Amino acid sequence: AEQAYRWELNDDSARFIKPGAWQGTYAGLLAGETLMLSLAQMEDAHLK
Amino acid sequence: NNNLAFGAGTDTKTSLQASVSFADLKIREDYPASLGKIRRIKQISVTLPALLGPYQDVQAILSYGDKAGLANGCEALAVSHGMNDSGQFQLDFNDGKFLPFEGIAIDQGTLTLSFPNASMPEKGKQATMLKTLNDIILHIRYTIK
Amino acid sequence: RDKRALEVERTVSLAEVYAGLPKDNGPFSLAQEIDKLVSQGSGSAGSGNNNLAFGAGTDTKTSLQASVSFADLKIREDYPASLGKIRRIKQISVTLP
Repeated sequence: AEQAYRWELNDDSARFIKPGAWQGTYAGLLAGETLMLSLAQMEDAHLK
Repeated sequence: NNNLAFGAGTDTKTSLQASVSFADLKIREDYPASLGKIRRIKQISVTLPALLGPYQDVQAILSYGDKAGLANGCEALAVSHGMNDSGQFQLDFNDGKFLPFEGIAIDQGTLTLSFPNASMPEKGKQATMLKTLNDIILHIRYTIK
Repeated sequence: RDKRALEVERTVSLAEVYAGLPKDNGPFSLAQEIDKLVSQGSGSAGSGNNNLAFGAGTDTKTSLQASVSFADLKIREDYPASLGKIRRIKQISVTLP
């Protein structure tokens, strides 16, 4: 979904998904809640 | 890039390739630059005003040079009947997938069109059709944003 | 693995492939031979899968079956093999003039 974001708005430098949602110390219990925020930041930046 | 030659690679020697450069078309000069600096192709169709046989079809491949940021299989296009002909069985703008040549920039690239089985000394089946070929028409649809 | 394919429509005339059969495989004309098969009781034409005959099974004896082989159409030769080695039929329509 990030590569489809980069191809529609001509911004190859755009980055919303960051390598920190999985924490192996705490077994990654908030991995889904972190990526759901990053998908919400991606679409809100798409609507604007 | 504005040439007319044959295929240089393997098993395409009998293919008549008609290429054209995007920068020599000067499509950006058709509108002022104050409208928008981001101009990208949406869809390309091919019209071939040629005399056809009774029950005959055109074989033609409209491809692109750079496979850098474009999706899988969206770099080429197959011309079948050549009368406002796109590669799709149903040209649907709402299927959810990117069209062929969608997102290609206006200024850069090279657009070629290969005609397989074209040479007459090798007795290709498209050698007779290309004698009646008058022109190659490209319906380029693009967006300005 | 899903890609957008080069999807191609090819028109096939069965009168031009029955007349374009090789020499010892018995080529024929489609329009003359259907006049021969319908008028008499039984018959046959052609050889191999590119034949024109009747139904061999039960309750299809009065059925005129016009068969054709895909390998003798040579549709793969219409495009170079560098485009793709996976070529599969999408849809077939029939026109009867």
